Amino acid sequence: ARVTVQDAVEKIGNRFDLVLVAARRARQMQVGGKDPLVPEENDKTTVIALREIEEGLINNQILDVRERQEQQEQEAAEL
Amino acid sequence: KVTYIIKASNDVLNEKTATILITIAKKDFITAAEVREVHPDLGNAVVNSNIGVLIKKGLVEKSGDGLIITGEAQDIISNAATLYAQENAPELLKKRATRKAREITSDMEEDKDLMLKLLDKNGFVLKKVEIYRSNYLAILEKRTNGIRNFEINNNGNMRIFGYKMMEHHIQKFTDIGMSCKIAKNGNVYLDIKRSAENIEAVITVASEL
Amino acid sequence: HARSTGSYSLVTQQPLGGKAQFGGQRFGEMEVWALEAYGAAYTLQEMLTVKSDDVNGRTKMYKNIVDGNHQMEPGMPESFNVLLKEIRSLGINIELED
Amino acid sequence: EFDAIKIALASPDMIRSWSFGEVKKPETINYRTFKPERDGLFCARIFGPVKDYECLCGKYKRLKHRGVICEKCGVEVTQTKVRRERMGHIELASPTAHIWFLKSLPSRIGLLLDMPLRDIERVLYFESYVVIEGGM
Amino acid sequence: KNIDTVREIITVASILIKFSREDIVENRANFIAFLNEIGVTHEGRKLNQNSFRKIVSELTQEDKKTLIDEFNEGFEGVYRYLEMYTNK
Amino acid sequence: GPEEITADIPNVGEAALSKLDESGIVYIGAEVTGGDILVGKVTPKGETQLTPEEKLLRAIFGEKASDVKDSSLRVPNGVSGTVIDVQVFTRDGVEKDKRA
Amino acid sequence: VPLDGGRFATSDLNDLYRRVINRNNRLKRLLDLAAPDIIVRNEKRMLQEAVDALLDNGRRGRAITGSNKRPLKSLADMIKGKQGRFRQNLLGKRVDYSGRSVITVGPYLRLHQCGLPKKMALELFKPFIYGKLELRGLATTIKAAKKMVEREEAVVWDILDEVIREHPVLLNRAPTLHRLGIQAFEPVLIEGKAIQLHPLVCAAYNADFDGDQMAVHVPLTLEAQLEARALMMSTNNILSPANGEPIIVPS
Amino acid sequence: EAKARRAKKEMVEANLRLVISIAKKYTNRGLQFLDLIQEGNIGLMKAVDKFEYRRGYKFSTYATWWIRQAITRSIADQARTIRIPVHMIETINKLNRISRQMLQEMGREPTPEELAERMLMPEDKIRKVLKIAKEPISMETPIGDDEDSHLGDFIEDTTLELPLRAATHDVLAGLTAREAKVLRMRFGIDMNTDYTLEEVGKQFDVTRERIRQIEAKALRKLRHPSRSEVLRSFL
Amino acid sequence: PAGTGYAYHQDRMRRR
Ligand SMILES: [Mg+2]
Ligand SMILES: [Zn+2]
Repeated sequence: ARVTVQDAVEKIGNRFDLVLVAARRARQMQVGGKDPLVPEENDKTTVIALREIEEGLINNQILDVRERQEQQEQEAAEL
Repeated sequence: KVTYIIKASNDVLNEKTATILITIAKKDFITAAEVREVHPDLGNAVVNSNIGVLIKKGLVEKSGDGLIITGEAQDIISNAATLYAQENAPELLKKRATRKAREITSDMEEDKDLMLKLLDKNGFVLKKVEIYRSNYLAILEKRTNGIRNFEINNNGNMRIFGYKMMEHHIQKFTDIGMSCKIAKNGNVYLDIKRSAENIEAVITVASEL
Repeated sequence: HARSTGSYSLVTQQPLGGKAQFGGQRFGEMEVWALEAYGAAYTLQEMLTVKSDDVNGRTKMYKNIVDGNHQMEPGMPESFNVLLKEIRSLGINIELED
Repeated sequence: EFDAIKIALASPDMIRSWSFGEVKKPETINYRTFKPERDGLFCARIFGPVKDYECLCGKYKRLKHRGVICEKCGVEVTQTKVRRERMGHIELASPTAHIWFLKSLPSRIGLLLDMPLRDIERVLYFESYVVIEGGM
Repeated sequence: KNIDTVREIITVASILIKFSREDIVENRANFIAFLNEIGVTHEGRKLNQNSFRKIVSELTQEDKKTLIDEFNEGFEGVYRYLEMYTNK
Repeated sequence: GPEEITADIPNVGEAALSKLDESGIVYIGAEVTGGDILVGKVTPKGETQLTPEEKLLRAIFGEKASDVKDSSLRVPNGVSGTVIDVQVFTRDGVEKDKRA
Repeated sequence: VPLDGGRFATSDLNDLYRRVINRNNRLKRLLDLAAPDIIVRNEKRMLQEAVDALLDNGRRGRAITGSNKRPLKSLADMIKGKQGRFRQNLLGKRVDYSGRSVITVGPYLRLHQCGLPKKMALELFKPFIYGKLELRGLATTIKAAKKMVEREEAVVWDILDEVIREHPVLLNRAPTLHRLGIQAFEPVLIEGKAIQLHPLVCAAYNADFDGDQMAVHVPLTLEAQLEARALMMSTNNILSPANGEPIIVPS
Repeated sequence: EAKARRAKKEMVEANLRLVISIAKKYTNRGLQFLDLIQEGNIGLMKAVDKFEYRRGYKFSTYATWWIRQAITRSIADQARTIRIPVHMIETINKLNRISRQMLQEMGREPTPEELAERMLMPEDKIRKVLKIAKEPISMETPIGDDEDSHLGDFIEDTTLELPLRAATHDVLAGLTAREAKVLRMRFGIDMNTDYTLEEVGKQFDVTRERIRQIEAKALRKLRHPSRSEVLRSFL
Repeated sequence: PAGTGYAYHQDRMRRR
């Protein structure tokens, strides 16, 4: 599960923005009713978000793309 | 019908807003589209004109979409059903038998005779003697020994009631076996059976307080 | 000795000190130096504002944290408002700007 | 929400604008009851209601009458936090030197007036008098 | 049974004192007039004071526990604040 | 008014009250745990600003409020032991209970 | 504030204001009676003395005392020193969700986890287990859940086996010299009343096991959990910040 | 006028030393020096205001009464943290006299009953006077063994009970869905969608004036002693 | 403005 966060620094090389990306993502998974991408092993949203960072399919850019797309579905599906 | 409405409103209305007023008071907070639905004879701005009269009179008003009368128009409706009961349902406006309730026994009369005999005897003057709830009240003049009145209930119990009586007086009346009920402000009840020997006993303990 | 949420002081809205009085732990300012030695921005924020001083912040924190939420609403420490009034109470006008 | 702190001296009209009244009397509490007094160091009609939406005399505890002053004593029934930010004042009948501008070392009044602090102390403590605009 | 009628009584009371309109609960006859005009009904009729004290009286302790537990559900934000300062 | 050392105390279970006597003081020898009650003390208090539970319970149910709240000497939390003796001191001119 | 008993508790500053407006009123009255100049002169002297005593009791040659032969505290010494507002109230505070105890060893642990006593973990995580008992619906109102955690049912221990599953805590020793004195750990619940601690850390805290007491703290918000797990976690800090030498040297 | 006033100035300047000489009797009584001195100056002012030289008396005797008047009045009204009135201060001083002689004459100690025989007051007032004979505590007093902690560190708050967008949002959160069920099955008001919060707040305003409206209908039926069967004849 | 707050003050300082 989670012993180190080294891979998150390997795929995002700043280590101070990781709390922002994983905070935004895990806030999108706990309060916002949306599913993760890595399958669940009955863990808190912290390990889920950081493990999505380890998979390299979540960063700041892709979250910007999908939130962009969500409000695009708001104003586009508003009619 | 609307005779009682327009008559009860002192002719401030016509028959259109009379039956519309029956509709508004008939179901609470109904839509005006239902009013125009149950009034197909009236136009849309005719119904809206009549609601302009009731809003103009302030009787029927909105609650958002709501439409209901106020209490004064409610009194007009209840007077309308009142006169409708006077002229249309006469025996519905009736009344059945009414309880008095309680009537003074002659034993209570004779025990009042010996009561006034022994209070008039022992120099204890009276404020007033009253038949109240059909019960006697040998009320003391002042609040003497923390006592207010020497009363008789018709339920076979003569009672001594007071305000901040001392404990030793209460002990003197539990010598002759009387119940007590203190209150949260000092009001004290003293129950004994209404009998001539209890008249002599209560007035002879009260005569030595 | 342990404490979730106990009694609070009177002049400054802070927890008490000790065990007999059901008190909290002093988080001294050398430990604050230890936190900003790290890049710990948020932990230092909530450990002097939400968990200590802002009454509205700690009520909203408690309600959100029993509602499954984890989110803070920091505002302002009340002790700074006390110091504001107290050095305001001399002939020294200080203010808050736009 | 807010940027930088602004800091200045206190104008007298500024600190009249801070206050919500003038304390007058040095007495504190009722003794028999523990109510505060009329215009002492603890007050309702200066500083606010001492109790939870409860008046000084006690008529307008009503929630319909909440927010209005009473008639026996005139107490605006409001929250209890309000007694942590309403400052007051007191009109000194004589001028008075602030101590921080007189003995800060260096004295601000001192080098502002180009005058030794022994001398200004002699002016303050009424034992040596000074001249204002002798002219000719 | 009558327990459901009592459920609407306390629920209307919950809305009633929730929306800052208090004085109409503590007085009783006007309160029963309010309940009769809004149209609650036990056994095909309106509500009498004798009938009110019967239906409050004829009642089971566990059902009373159920009613106050259901009543406390709307007033949760008050009670969390109420007990957060009493965790001694 | 003053305080009382009565045994009656609102809003508690009879399991707590089983350890007391009829006066409000535990018997000499009761094994106690943390959270139990030793001396039942009440404090009279009006103007309570009552909470919605007793708004409902006072209003709908025929029920008066409580002019008084708990101040009983409880066990400090965590400890457990045995009450081995109890002393009573009374101000002079005050009527005593049975236990003193 | 009236405290326990008849005793009242005041600040001396109340007395200090009382002196100055007392003296002010007497100066007003002495000007009203048209006194000679010695009287009003010394009256203005004492008013100046009272004002400057109120702003700084002690910059005068003799600081005045009110009672108990000990100088009272003016507005100046409410701020300065260690006992002022700055170094006591705003820069270092007393904080909820915390605790302390005595430490011990337990060498069966991996170094990213520490032992923790179960009565503390039941104490410091009351809002979490209240929220989970509301979530699973085993309780319905809040006070029912309070009665379930004081009544000590057997189901709650599972619940604080999920809320302490990946929720780190912070550990502290009071003389915090350098920044390896605040470290984060995943907890493991154990018995007893002491905090177990990994043996490769007793050099980092400068901790000997002769009875030292450590304080524990809880990160509440989510960003604090990420700051704890990314930066405060014990595996991330094996090298000193003073040099490249490791701190995890076996002692 | 000015002539008489400067004469009075000369007398006051003559008698300042008398004020200092009598001033030593009340030093550690809760005041300072200059309080007592300036109060004594007031006592000289009212003393010279009412002096008669024709009595053949030296001024000190007529002065001393007014000086003790001003001083005793002054400590009476200013000394304590709370200004208690003067006559129970006199009563307290009687109980300190009687406490002294009844103490060392009885040897052991005074009981309040012995004060209830030496003073004729009914001993319920005695324990009240004994209750109010106390003075408060400074919070900055150190704790025992001089540990750096004060009384203000320990006294706690008590008043911690029973306290717009989130205000309306909590009311929607306050409904446990039975409430809105009887708000639309009885009051017609609908919580259906995630509206504008202004539609929420205006909707709740319609609720408040709604129940006020049904209230205004509700109280008015307490007039006519009739049964509902004639009332439902028009329904 | 050191850890996360340095990015935060880049943001807020950038907005002004
Ligand atoms: Mg050691
Ligand atoms: Zn008022």
